[PDB]
Amino acid sequence: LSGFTVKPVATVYRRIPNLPDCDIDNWLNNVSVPSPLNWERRIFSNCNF
Amino acid sequence: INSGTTCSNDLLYSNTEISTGVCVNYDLYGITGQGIFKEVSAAYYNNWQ
Amino acid sequence: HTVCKSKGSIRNESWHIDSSEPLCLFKKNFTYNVSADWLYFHFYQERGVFYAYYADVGMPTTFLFSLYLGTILSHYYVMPLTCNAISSNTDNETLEY
Ligand SMILES: *[C@@H]1O[C@H](CO)[C@@H](O)[C@H](O)[C@H]1NC(C)=O
Repeated sequence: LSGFTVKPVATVYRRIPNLPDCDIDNWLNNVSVPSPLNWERRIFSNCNF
Repeated sequence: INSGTTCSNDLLYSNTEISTGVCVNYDLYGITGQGIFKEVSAAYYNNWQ
Repeated sequence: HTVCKSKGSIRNESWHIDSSEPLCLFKKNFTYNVSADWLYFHFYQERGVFYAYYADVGMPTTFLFSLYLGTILSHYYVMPLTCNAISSNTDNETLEY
């Protein structure tokens, strides 16, 4: 006879990110604070956050 | 929205800890299956492996 | 075209012009031994996925990445190296690809 073949519920997923991080925290924690008149902008693309 | 390449990371791959000892499903590194995890100390792996 | 860093020509490297950063699928830097002798590279596509292999020293070749594109590439080319130290009056050194 066939026994108890109950399948578990947990799942493990590990994969290479293949893309570098955006490093938004490194830019938001800069030692230099731009003035409200300058408001230097930043563009982030092709990165993970 | 729902396009481009800058996707998120906390959607479903929360990087769960290795629950060694019990049977769990493997869906990591593009390989599907099931198995039990153990803990060893290997040294034959390389940077590209 | 592409220019050389050391002993550059009177020209500038200009092969693409873009006013904004386009969407890319893979971007990562690699390091190798500066004192190498011969480098080997492998490229091939199959079932819609493309592979890349690099080696700086030794007989075998290491792994780089495996990209998915869904298309079939057909052409490949090697940009010329415009420089000034690859002449006969300069040090004896040629370009081989
Ligand atoms: C790769 O190197 C170039 C030149 O130094 C640099 O501009 C770029 O940010 C580097 N990319 C990574 C992901 O390190």
